[PDB]
Amino acid sequence: GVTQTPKFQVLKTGQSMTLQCAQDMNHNSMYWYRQDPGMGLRLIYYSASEGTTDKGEVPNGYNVSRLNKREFSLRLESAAPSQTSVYFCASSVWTGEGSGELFFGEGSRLTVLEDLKNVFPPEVAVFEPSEAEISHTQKATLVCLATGFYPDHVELSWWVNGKEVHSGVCTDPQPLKEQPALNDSRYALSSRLRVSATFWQNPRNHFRCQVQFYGLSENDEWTQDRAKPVTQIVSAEAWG
Amino acid sequence: GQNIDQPTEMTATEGAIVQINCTYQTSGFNGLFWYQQHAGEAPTFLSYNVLDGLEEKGRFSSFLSRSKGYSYLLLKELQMKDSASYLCAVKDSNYQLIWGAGTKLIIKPDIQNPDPAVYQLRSVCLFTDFDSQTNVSQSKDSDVYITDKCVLDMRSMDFKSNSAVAWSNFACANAFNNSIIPEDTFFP
Amino acid sequence: IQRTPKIQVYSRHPAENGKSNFLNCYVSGFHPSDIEVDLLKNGERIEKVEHSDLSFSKDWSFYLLYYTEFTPTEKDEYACRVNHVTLSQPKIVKWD
Amino acid sequence: MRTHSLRYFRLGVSDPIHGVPEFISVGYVDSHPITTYDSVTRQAEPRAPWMAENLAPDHWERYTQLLRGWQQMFKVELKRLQRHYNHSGSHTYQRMIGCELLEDGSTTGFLQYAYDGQDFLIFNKDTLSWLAVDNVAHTIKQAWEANQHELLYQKNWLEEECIAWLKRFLEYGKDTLQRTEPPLVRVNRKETFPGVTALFCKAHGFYPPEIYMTWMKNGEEIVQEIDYGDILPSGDGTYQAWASIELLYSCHVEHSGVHMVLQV
Ligand SMILES: Cc1nc2c(=O)[nH]c(=O)nc-2n(C[C@H](O)[C@H](O)[C@H](O)CO)c1O
Repeated sequence: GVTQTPKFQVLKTGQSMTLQCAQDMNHNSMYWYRQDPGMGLRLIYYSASEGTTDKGEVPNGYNVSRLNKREFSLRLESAAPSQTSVYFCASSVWTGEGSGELFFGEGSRLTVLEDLKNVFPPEVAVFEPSEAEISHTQKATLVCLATGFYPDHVELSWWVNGKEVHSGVCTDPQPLKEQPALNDSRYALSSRLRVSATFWQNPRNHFRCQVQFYGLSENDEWTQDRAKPVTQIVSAEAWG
Repeated sequence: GQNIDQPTEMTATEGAIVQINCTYQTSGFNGLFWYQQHAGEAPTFLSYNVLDGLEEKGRFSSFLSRSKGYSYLLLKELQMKDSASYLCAVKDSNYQLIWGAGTKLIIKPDIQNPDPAVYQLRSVCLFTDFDSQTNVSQSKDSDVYITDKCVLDMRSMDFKSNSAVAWSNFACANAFNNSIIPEDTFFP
Repeated sequence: IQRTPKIQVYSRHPAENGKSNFLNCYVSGFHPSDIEVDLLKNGERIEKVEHSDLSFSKDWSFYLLYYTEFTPTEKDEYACRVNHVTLSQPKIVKWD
Repeated sequence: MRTHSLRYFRLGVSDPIHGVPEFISVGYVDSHPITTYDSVTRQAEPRAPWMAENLAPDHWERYTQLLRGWQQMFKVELKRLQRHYNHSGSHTYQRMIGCELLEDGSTTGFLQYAYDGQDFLIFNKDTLSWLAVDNVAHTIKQAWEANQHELLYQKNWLEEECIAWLKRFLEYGKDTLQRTEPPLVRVNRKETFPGVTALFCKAHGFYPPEIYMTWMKNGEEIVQEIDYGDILPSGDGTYQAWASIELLYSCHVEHSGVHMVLQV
């Protein structure tokens, strides 16, 4: 019952940002958390009830507004690279109550960069099953690679004959770094789809690997010779 | 409150039991919470404990020892879907939540018939059908990319399999030379 | 149910004329909370008057203490003047 | 240590007259005010110098925020109550939470509610239930008893959290709270209404306010009519009380482990 927007955002250093959060649960308390790898959730700001707000553990670089009982927005005044994180909004019925749990929003993946020149969409490629594997196991594994993207803002999904399949699918939870020693290293993501040999052997079966990329928006100054690395769907396909 | 400790990572086998411990050192105690956080998703409430005892919500059980300053989240009849992070939080004297760094839980599937092998796809190399004991090591080479092991489920055939991909701009027989692989690993 | 205030007017120490003391007015047992208290010297209100904040009893009623520094004399007459919703007019309670 | 207690009260007033706050919350350790908050200031403040000196600004900032939310909660519960009773105008809502540390080391905890200065709901932390005075109170109880984790939280707070706070405040306010000012006691004799003699036993300058005063006849209890004066604050941290009788006679006073007899 908590709705937070946007799910993804790319920002340039010094840019302002407002994160939205609404709950239709009649909750009085609202919170803004940030999740960073290797540590527990850190509270930026909280709002115990309508008409009041206070600083949490990490308020520097932010400000909040409790617009009403339903909404609590988070603002980044002058975005800084250290503000690149996963943000969570949450609500609870009250504070000063021990038992009342937190209800979280879906999260906002924020990337802050000095320039937008390193933002790249992925190059998607499908790899057909080995003839050796079809003989050895009577099963066919399709591998999908998404490489060279930046930032790490992707969603991989498999579609067989226009319908989205989940069975026989394994996508890496985290992408790997193509240039491990570089600070602005691009990413690679892999996925596997395993079907029956017969299924793959049927040439009426169409297999598509789809990668949703979250990049730049409509209002972003782009001057480079390469096309604007906007939010886009990049796919690869193969037939039976 | 000052500190909450819980292990970084835990691995157990599918169908078995795992106990995730949580120790807290706080100024006051008004309850301990457990949250489940699936990779890329939001945390969801699992349980609350404020007095001593053990509460059971199906395969999930939560225990609190207010004297030993500890709790545990117990998971029974482990399923692959239980692969997630488990966050532990304590409400101090002033009702402020103190969060643990989280525990990532990794479930090893039950491999009924292991068939270790490395195949070439059209490029990419796939290490598949190995036992859940086998560990995949990431490469040391510059333009060589190896992924962590992944578990897929063929629901319609009640089949589970382990797999790791390798690719570069590279020999398929040299692909997983940095990892200790089975002697029975098929190379066509 | 409205409870009318109990008004007690007494000195801090056993009184003696010509010796500095404190005149107390303890207003308790009242409900609801709104009350007005004034100390009087020969009918007129005393300006330099100290008091406690509204206080709470376990029986859900309220109490307060008003006091002022004074030097008692045979001639001077002191009282406490209190008003509360249970009273038509303010009640003047004399110090004895 | 003697018996000590920590209490927190809340007062909610609907439709208040000018100069009356909509919400008040005061904390007490025994007879001493320790914290205050009202809907006018909207700030949690100390009311004892030893509270100000030992609790860092973060404590006041935190409780200011909780009290702002408790203020909101109380305004809404009072509206629901009035709606249940079909009441209009100005009504009051009060809460009292607290605990006691007895001399023998045992403890008590209480949490109760009042509507218009009358008993409404009383928590029983030993059966984890609410005792309701009427059908309106019974409706509220039914909702409050549905949340089993809240009941458990309340019990834990009353038994552990409250005692721990009180033990902290007893140490902070040690020089006030744990001190003893023995009473000054005198027996006054006077011929009142012709043929009637009145015996007055007066005590003053004592701290803590807990005193035992009784009149005895020839060593045993006086099965006559004793009048008792209230334990009144003298305004300097000390207290006064009295006991009177009519006409071998002796006033008995007990204060902080010292027994006093005043023979006539
Ligand atoms: C420090 C503190 N202050 C207050 C307060 O000023 N007013 C109040 O009503 N309660 C206070 N509490 C006690 C407690 O945390 C609170 O009453 C919860 O609502 C009951 O568990 C407190 O612990």
